[PDB]
Amino acid sequence: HHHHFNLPPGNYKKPKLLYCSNGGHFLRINPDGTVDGTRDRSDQHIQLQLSAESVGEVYIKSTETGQYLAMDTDGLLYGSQTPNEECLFLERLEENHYNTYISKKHAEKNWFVGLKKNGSCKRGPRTHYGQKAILFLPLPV
Repeated sequence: HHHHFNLPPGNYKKPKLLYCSNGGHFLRINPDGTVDGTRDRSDQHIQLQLSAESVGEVYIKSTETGQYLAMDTDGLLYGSQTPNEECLFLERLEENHYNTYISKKHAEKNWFVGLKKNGSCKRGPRTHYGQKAILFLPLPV
């Protein structure tokens, strides 16, 4: 293991909005496969269904389009039509409150899912423990 194992509470029974405490944006997987953030709660591409593959390992899927959140070899988030190794994330509790998502494939490099204050996603190498960009709160839809 390259990381701790404090897990967040809550389950995967229903879809969620992944709210980023940094700028207040909700993670969005666009129909064209791009990933960013939006403050518009009415957006139809921010409803995400998480599922557990192994304890603490999850897929994050758009309920609207079926795409899986994934992080590519250069650290960019994208929407994948099919589940692959780039789609698995280590879901952990952070600062005794938030959920963080580390790329399983790049776990040794500490690459996280993160949103900047302007709504753009962070590239894996630019994320790290301690940032506000990596902190999320799963809100009901």
